[PDB]
Amino acid sequence: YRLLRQALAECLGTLILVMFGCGSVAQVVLSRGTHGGFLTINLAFGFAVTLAILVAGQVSGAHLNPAVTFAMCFLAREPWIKLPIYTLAQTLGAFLGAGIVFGLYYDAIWAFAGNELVVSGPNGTAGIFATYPSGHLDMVNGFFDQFIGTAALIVCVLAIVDPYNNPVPRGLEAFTVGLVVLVIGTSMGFNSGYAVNPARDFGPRLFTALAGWGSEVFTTGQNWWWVPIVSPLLGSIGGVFVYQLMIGCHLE
Amino acid sequence: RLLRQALAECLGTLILVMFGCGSVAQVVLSRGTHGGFLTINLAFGFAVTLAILVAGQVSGAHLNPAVTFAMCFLAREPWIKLPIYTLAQTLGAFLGAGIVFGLYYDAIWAFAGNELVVSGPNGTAGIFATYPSGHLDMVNGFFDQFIGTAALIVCVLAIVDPYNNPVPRGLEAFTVGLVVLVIGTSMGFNSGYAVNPARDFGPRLFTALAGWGSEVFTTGQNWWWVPIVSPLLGSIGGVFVYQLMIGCHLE
Amino acid sequence: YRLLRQALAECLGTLILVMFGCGSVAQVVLSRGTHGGFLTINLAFGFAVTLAILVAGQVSGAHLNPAVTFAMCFLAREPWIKLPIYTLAQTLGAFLGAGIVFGLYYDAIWAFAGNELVVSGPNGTAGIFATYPSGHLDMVNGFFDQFIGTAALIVCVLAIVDPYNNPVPRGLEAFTVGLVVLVIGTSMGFNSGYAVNPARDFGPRLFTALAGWGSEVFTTGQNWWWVPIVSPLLGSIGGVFVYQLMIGCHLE
Amino acid sequence: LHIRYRLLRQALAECLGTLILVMFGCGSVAQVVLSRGTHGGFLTINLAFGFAVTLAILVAGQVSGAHLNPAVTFAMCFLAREPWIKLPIYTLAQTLGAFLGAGIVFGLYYDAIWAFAGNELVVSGPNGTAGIFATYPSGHLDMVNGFFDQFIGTAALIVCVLAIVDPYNNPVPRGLEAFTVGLVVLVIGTSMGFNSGYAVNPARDFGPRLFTALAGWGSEVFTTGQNWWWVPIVSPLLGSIGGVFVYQLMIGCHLE
Repeated sequence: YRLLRQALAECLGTLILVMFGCGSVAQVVLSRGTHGGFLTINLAFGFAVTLAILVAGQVSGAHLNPAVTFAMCFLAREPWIKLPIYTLAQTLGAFLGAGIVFGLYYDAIWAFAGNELVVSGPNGTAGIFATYPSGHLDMVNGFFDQFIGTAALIVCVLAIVDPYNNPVPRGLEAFTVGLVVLVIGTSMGFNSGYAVNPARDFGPRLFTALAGWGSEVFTTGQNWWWVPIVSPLLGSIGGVFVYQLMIGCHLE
Repeated sequence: RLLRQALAECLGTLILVMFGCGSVAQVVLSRGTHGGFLTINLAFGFAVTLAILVAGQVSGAHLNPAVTFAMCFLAREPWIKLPIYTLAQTLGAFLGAGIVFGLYYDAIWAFAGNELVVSGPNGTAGIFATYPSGHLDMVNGFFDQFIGTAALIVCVLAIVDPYNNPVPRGLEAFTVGLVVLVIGTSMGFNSGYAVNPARDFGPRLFTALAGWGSEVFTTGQNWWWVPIVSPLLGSIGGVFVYQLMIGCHLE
Repeated sequence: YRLLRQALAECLGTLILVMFGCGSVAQVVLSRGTHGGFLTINLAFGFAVTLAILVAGQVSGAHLNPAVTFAMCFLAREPWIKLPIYTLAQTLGAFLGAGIVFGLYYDAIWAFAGNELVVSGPNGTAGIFATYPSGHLDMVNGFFDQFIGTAALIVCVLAIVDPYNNPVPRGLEAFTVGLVVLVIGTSMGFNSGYAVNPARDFGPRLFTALAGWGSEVFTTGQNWWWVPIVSPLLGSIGGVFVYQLMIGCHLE
Repeated sequence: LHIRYRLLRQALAECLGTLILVMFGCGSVAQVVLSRGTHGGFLTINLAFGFAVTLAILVAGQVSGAHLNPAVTFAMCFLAREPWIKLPIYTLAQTLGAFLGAGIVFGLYYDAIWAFAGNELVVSGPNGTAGIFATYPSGHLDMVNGFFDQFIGTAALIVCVLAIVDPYNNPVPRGLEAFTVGLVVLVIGTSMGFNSGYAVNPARDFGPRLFTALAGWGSEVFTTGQNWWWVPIVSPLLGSIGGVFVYQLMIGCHLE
């Protein structure tokens, strides 16, 4: 089964970036403003994407993003049956990567607020794994940020992949995709890292429900959990239209 | 054909302005909490690399009216491209600053209550365009843009020089973004890519119509014209410097 | 004797890595919160690996790690005789690299606590060279960070050196390995730099015993000194199985 | 408009290359020094200096080999890879360009530098502004301690440079050799005890120091720190010899 081989590569790729990325957030969150700021969170996530792509680049294409996989299906570059397989493989591996981080910081997480796990607040530990609405990050505000963030990510990715353009040698394509993740995190109002990945958000959030935080991770922030899963999907369609009209449809 | 290349210049300049100006908004609105000047220069330096890779294979990825002027001076490109690319670069820096305002509309208005102030402690107009500082008046600021733009042109010309060994695709993009980051850290401008006439005037024109009024044009003793003339003069100066020392002797 | 030439390049490679890395740790520790934080420590160690690999890559293969060398031998890629030779060459050079750092910072190190050398505590200078347990980094907790960190390092290394994949050009394999070192330090709870290298730990620790810190560097932390050696060796086996199960055995 | 002489084209490339790194590198130092703890720490000083060397090598790489360092040219001639006549031509073309590079920096920050201490230019101290261009001893950086840092710093730089340039090795693609050399500058500044950037360059040290003598600071820049001025010139020269022997014995001599 050729499809089975590519699912394993996608599962391992998302495991690397989530474990390396969410682990960096834990150091900043748990050690309050001592072991780093926001630049280290965005730098770690950006570099972890480069390593994740390099590990699984030659097997499954190194999408590691349901929005990226959706865009390729929308452009008929890949079969439509590769979306359910990749999405399942990408979510399983962000769940496993988040489980590793919980094992490493088990003692510090439980002692953040005494002996009780708090989903949201001043001493909130659930923000290590999944994004949450801040003071100026309402659903109407949050939906716009992820739409623009994913649209810019798709535009840059489609430029490198484009067969009409000269084939970029292997090695420099991975760094370019990791550069978009770093710039997007610095620009858009999201201090969690790689906020435009549906699989990086649902997986760790699903783990947080069974880790001990309860079901309040799904019924808080005015049911915010579905926003980082639907809006990134829409931005992938917009990014395809933006790129094709300006550049793609006229290349030869 | 010229319409296809002009479309890639608008999208390329939209990427760097939207990415670069978003980082400046984070620092200004969150005073000394989300980072400092290192993140502003790093984001602008990296956004230039992404813009060049997106539109490099179509139009050449100038993204700078000073760079386009220098290319036309050496007869590398037809002189008709200078007005075409300048319009394409300015229109797209105007649009790139419109997305940034949309992202931070609620935070920008609440910075000084419920009104927009051009300059001062609670000044939100400096996110999009550069304004004089205490030690950065018109006379002082004129020479910073002249020297900064000449340094950018000298470094760029060595990269795209056909006499030298051809550079692999992508590697050229990163080092052009290196110059942007280094110039920002060296010269006394804390906004990023302060040597681009299109990135400066484009967002500045938006703020005039966005609600800041015409005070953005009559502040700092009418500073708005300096970020346009000075980089244009610096590009000519940097062309002579490269041709005298390295250019004309390359054979 | 080709084996003699390969051992010399390993000693020089580890000398570059330890001297450049421990020098930044000494700069940060001695100037308490004045010359930067842990971002400089991880960046200096990450970039030092790139230089070390570039210098000795074409002679010894640029292992610079007893755990990485163990993984190659376990995969039947290199003879088992190369393991004892490289391990001694890697340890000798971390011992020498730490000696240069002591010479450069002789006056500043002794002035930390007046005219005395203290292994650990507030005025502790022995943590510049080796790694010591923290409050949340006990023997049980600290063991798994080395196992998890080394497994991730082995997986990334194995992916970029696989013969069945596209041969990565020279000068980009060095950068990729340096990226792993920088990311691992940022994510995992070790603020010393390249904590997943057995030679980087045993070498400098053996130096501090003879430099004047005494034998207390071995008896402190309930005999912690053997953890940074055994655990990365075990993680190399675990890292080999993880990569071979998902990607290694399904390449052909 | 053709020089048509190889020894003169290379000298002009060394002057423009060293002008780029000194102007770009010292500008970041001026921002950090003048704005006390506001525009960044020591990471930006070493990051900008590391990237400035990368840009300078790409500009002059194909014309003169992009040494931009009298210690690198000294090591190249020591191995009989270049004629000995290039040492005075390159050193003069490297010191000239660091002098002009520091002239631009003083022009841009003229108002801030003069107002730093009032209306006088103090070489060293609390309100010191002469450290932007040159390097001066710190509290624990006496003449003996300072000498050792320059020797180890230059020895490590030559070893890394010799590995990339090595003809017997695989030819590194153009544009990546420049990046590796800029990496060494960034790591050396962070590791060794020098918060000025690229402190192992004889041309980057004497040039801006000589300009400081005429700019208004005076001749105290030469007689301060127990005549510290000659150390950043002689010790890197000795370190380059040590770096050559370290690389040749361990790697170079055994390559066939």
